[PDB]
Amino acid sequence: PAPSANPAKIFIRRFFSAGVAKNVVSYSNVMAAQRAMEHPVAFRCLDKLGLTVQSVKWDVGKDPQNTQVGDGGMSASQRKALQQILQRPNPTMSGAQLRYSAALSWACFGRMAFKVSVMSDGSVNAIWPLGIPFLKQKFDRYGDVESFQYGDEAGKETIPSFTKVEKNDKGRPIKNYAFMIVKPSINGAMNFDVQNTPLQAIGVPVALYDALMARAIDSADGTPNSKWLVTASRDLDDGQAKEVKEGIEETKPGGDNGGEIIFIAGTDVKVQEMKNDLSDIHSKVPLDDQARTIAGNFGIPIALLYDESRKAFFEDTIEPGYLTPLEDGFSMFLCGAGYRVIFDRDSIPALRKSRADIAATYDKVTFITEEEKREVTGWPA
Amino acid sequence: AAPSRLVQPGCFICRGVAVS
Amino acid sequence: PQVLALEVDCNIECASLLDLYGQIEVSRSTFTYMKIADYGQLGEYTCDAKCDAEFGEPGNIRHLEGKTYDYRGVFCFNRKNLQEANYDFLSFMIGAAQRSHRINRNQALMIGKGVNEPKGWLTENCFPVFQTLPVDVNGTSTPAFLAQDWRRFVTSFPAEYGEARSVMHQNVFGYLAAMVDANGRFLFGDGDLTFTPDLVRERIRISNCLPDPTEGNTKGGTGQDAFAAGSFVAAQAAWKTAFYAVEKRPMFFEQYEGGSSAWCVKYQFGAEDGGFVGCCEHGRILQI
Repeated sequence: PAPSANPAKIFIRRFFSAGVAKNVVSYSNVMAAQRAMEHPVAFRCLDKLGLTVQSVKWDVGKDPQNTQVGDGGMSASQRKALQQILQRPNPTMSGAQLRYSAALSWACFGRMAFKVSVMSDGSVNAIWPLGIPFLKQKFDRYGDVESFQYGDEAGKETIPSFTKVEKNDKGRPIKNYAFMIVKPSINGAMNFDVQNTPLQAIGVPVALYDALMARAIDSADGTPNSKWLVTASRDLDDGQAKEVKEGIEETKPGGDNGGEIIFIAGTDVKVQEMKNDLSDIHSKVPLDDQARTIAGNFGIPIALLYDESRKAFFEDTIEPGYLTPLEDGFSMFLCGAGYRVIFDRDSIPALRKSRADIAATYDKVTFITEEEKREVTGWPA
Repeated sequence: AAPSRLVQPGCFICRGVAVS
Repeated sequence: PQVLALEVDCNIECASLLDLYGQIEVSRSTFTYMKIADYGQLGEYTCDAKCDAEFGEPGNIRHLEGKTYDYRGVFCFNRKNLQEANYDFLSFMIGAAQRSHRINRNQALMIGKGVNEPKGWLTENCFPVFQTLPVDVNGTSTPAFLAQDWRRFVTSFPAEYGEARSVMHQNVFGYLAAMVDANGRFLFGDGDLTFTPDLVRERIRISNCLPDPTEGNTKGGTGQDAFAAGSFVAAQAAWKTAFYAVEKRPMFFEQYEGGSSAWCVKYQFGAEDGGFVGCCEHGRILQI
């Protein structure tokens, strides 16, 4: 039972120090996520990631791998309350916006933090998202977190972690707690490690994009937009150099002599027409390359910025990078075994046709019972 | 560090009878 | 080109004379409390056949109060090595600031000087000080400190005050342990190469930043190594009623936007706390 003895004590020895309430994210990453919210391409991808995950519908349900005959749906009334809160979080907040904040913070920092206020009997009351930038956490002596610090001076709620909290006789908590869902990385260090974010490896191209675009705006206003650099010689009696100017200039659309030829008798004036291309100021070729980098690093098929690419973007990066980690984090500590949080795949409008044909063809097979024909395409029982 | 001495208490017994 | 993860630091704390003093928590920055100076005498052994009485003399109730002092500091960086480094200067400095605050609070509650620092019981000098006698050697009158004196001082505590621990340096403890009787035997731990009795049971809490009378463990004293009479040796007090420590708010850290000129990003850190001495009759100081 509860080993309480993890091999994560390798770091509290000297690499770390207990009882310090260290921050979870470096200030550099916080600022990096901030300026990336106004960057055109970065913001575009970030709002896309949050948007699509915000479209999925929640529900509590039986898990398929239910070998636990001793179901952990302790009361079946905590589950209905859990269903209520999953669809209606803390007042002035919907489940959709909760999903948006969770997946967004997961994309910018690689973490998910929440808050629960279970009343007295495993019945969850409300759920709050936590600002990942200004969230501090405090470690135990063995290997893990014991409390979370949230606020600098006034707000000092030492919210206990899920591992250490007043539990029921069955295992469910009775008081408040937090989650701190984490994304793993190299060298283990389950929580002592550095974040795992696409923002790590996009620093250079976004810096290039800003530099090249700044060059574009500047050269737009500052390069003369005039043509026909005409030049005379120092033998032309300024007083008639005006009229030859008035002769050439007064040919504009809607002029005195507009569209007629220009005759200069004697004192041959010499015109040269400037090119002023101004058609590659943003460096089109070394701009779309960097756009493809900051879009591909977020896991976005370029075609999105045809339907097969949408199917890929949904079921190659969105599903197993924001949907599976969020559900297992919730399913880990929000309800007992046998029951867990599930989202209906058929709510995604892009995969409806795919589910349709797969269901249709499976209908044709015969060496297969009806229940497993169901379970292979959702439809529990 | 320079070599520091290790002076310890000697045979301390009396405070009330001087020897003749 | 093979940078390791080794971070040898090699710096020490003291012990902590914090779990000894009575701890109290206050929210506001000014607390106040009553005290009974003396009950006074009421009623005498009057004679008989005297239809009268005497009013005696009433007692005295005083009303004292105390503030809590703040402790603050500031530190900045350059945001360039902070970005390019292979370490975490932020956490390093947070740890260093907490360490400095702890050691400063300890030394203040010990030896604080009046204004804007809690008056330590050392500088208070209202704990009765018992000074030990000097010894004779070859006619010279060098001062000394014996196990006899140590036992006398630990025993002379008033019994009705309660159980009282003692505080003293490990150098003093080693000096005590390495005593020799007349012929050659050790006084404590006869014939086991070391004397290490259970401290918690002998009620002797140990620390490392007391005045340490044996300078650098180099003042045993037979010639020019005398204890330099007038040096603190040990203290013994009912600490749960002699010195109180008031706590208001733990350490807090805050970036200072403004003043950060885009080159050196700056944090500030702060705390508030304090201490005082109540009835400084419980408590004595053994000195050379």
